Amino acid sequence: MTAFSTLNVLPPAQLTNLNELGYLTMTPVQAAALPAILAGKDVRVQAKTGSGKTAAFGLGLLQQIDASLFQTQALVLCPTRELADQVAGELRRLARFLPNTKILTLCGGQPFGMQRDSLQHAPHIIVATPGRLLDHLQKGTVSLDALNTLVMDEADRMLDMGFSDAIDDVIRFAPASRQTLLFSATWPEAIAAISGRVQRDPLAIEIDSTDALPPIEQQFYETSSKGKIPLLQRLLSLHQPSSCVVFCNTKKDCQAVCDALNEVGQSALSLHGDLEQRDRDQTLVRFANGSARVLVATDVAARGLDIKSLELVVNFELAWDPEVHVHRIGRTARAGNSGLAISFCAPEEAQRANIISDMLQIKLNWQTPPANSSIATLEAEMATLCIDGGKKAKMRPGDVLGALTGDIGLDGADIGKIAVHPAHVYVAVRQAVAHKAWKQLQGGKIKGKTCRVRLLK
Amino acid sequence: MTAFSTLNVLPPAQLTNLNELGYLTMTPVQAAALPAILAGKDVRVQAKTGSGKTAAFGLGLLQQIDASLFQTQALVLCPTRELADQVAGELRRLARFLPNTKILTLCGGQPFGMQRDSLQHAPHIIVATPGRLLDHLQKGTVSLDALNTLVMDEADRMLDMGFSDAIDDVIRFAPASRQTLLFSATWPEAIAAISGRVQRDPLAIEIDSTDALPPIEQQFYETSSKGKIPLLQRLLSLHQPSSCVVFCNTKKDCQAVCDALNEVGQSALSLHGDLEQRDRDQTLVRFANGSARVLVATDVAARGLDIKSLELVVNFELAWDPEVHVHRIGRTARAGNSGLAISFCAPEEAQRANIISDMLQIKLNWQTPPASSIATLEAEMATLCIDGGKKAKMRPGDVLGALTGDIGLDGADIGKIAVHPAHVYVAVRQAVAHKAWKQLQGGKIKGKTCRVRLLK
RNA sequence: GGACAUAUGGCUGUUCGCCAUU
RNA sequence: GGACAUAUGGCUGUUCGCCAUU
Ligand SMILES: Nc1ncnc2c1ncn2[C@@H]1O[C@H](COP(=O)(O)OP(=O)(O)O)[C@@H](O)[C@H]1O
Ligand SMILES: Nc1ncnc2c1ncn2[C@@H]1O[C@H](COP(=O)(O)OP(=O)(O)O)[C@@H](O)[C@H]1O
Ligand code: BEF
Ligand code: BEF
Ligand SMILES: [Mg+2]
Ligand SMILES: [Mg+2]
Repeated sequence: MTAFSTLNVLPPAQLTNLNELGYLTMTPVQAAALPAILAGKDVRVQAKTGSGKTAAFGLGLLQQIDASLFQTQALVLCPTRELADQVAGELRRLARFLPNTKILTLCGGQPFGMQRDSLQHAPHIIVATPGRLLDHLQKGTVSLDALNTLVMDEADRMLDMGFSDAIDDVIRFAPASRQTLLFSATWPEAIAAISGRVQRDPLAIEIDSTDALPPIEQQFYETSSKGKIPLLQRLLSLHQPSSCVVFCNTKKDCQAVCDALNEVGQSALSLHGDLEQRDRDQTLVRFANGSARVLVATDVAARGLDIKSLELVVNFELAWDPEVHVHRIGRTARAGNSGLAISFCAPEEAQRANIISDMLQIKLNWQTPPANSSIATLEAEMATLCIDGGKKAKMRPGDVLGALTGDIGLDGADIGKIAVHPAHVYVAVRQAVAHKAWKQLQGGKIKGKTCRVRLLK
Repeated sequence: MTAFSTLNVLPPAQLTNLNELGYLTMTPVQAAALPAILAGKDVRVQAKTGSGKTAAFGLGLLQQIDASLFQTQALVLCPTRELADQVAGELRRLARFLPNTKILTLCGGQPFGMQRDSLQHAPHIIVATPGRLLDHLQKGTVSLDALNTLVMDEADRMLDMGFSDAIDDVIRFAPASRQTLLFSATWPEAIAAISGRVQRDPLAIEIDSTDALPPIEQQFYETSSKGKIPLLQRLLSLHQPSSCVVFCNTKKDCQAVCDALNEVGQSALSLHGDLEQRDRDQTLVRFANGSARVLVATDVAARGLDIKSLELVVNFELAWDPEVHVHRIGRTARAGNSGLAISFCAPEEAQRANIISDMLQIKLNWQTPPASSIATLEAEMATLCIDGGKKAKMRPGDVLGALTGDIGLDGADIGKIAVHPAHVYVAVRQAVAHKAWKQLQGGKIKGKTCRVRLLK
């Protein structure tokens, strides 16, 4: 029985949904912010990473959704496409209590035409990045006239110098009589002081100070820039993390580190803005489901990404801003878990390490370099099958699991994460059984119908 | 220089284009119909199958294309989606003489929004099936206001009872002052009499009578309906055709025969209207490049499809109309080749065999069934599907360059390369297919990384 | 018969389905 | 720096590019 019932607002169908979903206890940010949000107040919330802010504003805006009114009623803004799809994915699971709730994602990298076609049936909720959404607004394919709530996730990033104009351009399409929710784990005083420009009489709910991190152990290594890649390979050999995210400050360094890790057999993929959007999506799928051991990324992955039970974060180079460092290490130690965050520091980056030390009021644990120089390989335990169809073909996870376990004859313990995307379904299978599964499912049948299956790298 | 120079009309760049393409001699329909078309006249043409009608109307409409004018100036209508894409494929090859010529296909099975997106830059030429084109016309995403030429390939099918309404609906968007070209190998007089409704004082160029077939040998077998599938398996085991098209009259029989052929190990794919369009496209790709030995199809493949050096056509059931029989067997013996067409005849279908006998002025060569065991038919190739296509600026040379250079493949192990709008299909011999797929998966084409799937 | 065509979404992790109207 | 964004096409089967204006 869920503790969310103590709010005395949510309908019984939502309480049953939360019980089936496993939301049995409210996190602090949920307990502190949901009553005000459900009452229609504007809020600015500050809570640490991985503490459930998504459901905090998601349960809030869902309470004011009328499924019979086929117009857009809630809008969520995110700084990155992968985060936007993730937030929309969790909103959909929270919206199960309300049948026929259409939640649409509007991001770049997708062709404009398919979004225009989907927008003829106006979605109740839009989760979007500012760029593609503004395009749709200017061409009259999206209307905000029926907007009840506007949410800005990672709101200090959405209000910075880079996003302010695009955010301002979007808000002129929004009604003034709206609930505006701003959520983030970090709030620079400059950004927080001006944050009222997009709100009406907001309540400040600052339950975690900026130095109140999740349980993250931090280690720091002195190294020249030239020694970073050899050090990283040796540290990954020492810790042997089940999953690891390595952060770089440039797209060039990001791809270079990924290629260096794959050259020594340490299963790595890259995630940055010069990749094709399909590769960005498939890389995140394969890293999350265990088809890759290490993810090398720029700050496109610094915020909000919720990779389950991430063991290790490595700062190949310290971020330009200390707030970004907080978001990076926040990729681990989520939802009550602990984590380890290693940071490399060249002499030019010493001052950024000092700024992080002051802001977080932590003592840097400088480590002595490893005793062994041996570089071991890291093989990924899973491989990803990509089946054509997705939600358009009404292929649900039970169909994939049923087909894989039946005539194709696989053990249910050999199948990991199943992710249903709009046009594809991704399945994780143990590496040893992946090739047989691919060939047998290619000439088999799923849901009575024939399928097209790909085996990803 | 190519004999096309004797037309004294084509620009020099097109004469060079024809020589590089291998069009060194004009076919009869090209030699007989192109002067009138290049002079701007409406024509109704009757020429046998596989004798070059596409270039006949393709060179015609391209002569009146203004590349600086970014409006639709030529429209080609086809009865099937695969034929429309095929006709556009050869039009692009013929349009190399004119840089920056946009030829777009408008067919069903493709998402509407992506087509709307492409239509912001209006294409010079549209090749389309009537259904999806009319949708675009009614929604104002396509304009025929600047149309110079209108082509109806397989014009006798486009003017029949099933298409008449939609064709009229399309023509309502076209100018009356237009060149209208009608091509087909078959012309029922009833359809030919009403064909003038869409033309302006047309020239009739009927160089092949309906019985003037390409060199196609025909054999006929008496058989029960129950004995058809075992006979087919035995005939394919005897003949071992490198490629074969088996025609059925229903979508159910089409899939049933395909599955029975695969049960005895005779590499077969199916092509019919109940398939997803992606399956239809990939089936035609894999059959055309040798990744399957037998193609089982309904009459969706009866007309216009140009499969190179197709060895055998089998009529599992005789078509309802004799003209469709002409188009079916016309899938073989193309562009000067010979071919074999076997037909099965159940007692209920004897009447259809006689009608074919009269129309084609042939005496039926009835065969006695094979003395015979059922053998396997292995596909010699496998198809790699690379993501990108023309959207990613991938030209066939890039794929071949990556396969032969870094990945280290023999150039003689790579067959047909087909650049589609979003994908590139490559045929490689099955013995090397898995190695090619895996190494191209972790390799790079054109400097950039690729994501490669193996269809099989 | 065969073509042409066939909107947009919601729904249990052992499939072959069940719903909504835009 | 990193996000957001990044139109539509043409180019001769041994790639890593070259062009057009919408
Ligand atoms: N009340 C809850 N009970 C159990 N799990 C939760 C609860 N709220 C959130 N979670 C899960 O914990 C993780 C926290 O994710 P997220 O909301 O992205 O944190 P934040 O946005 O604050 O960084 C998510 O995987 C979410 O599904
Ligand atoms: N003048 C020519 N010289 C050589 N080959 C040609 C010539 N014209 C056409 N071809 C080829 O011959 C085949 C005839 O195809 P197609 O035009 O579809 O015939 P039809 O439309 O008359 O059935 C095609 O593969 C085409 O590329
Ligand atoms: F702060 Be959470 F990681 F969005
Ligand atoms: F008449 Be051809 F086969 F198009
Ligand atoms: Mg979040
Ligand atoms: Mg033709």
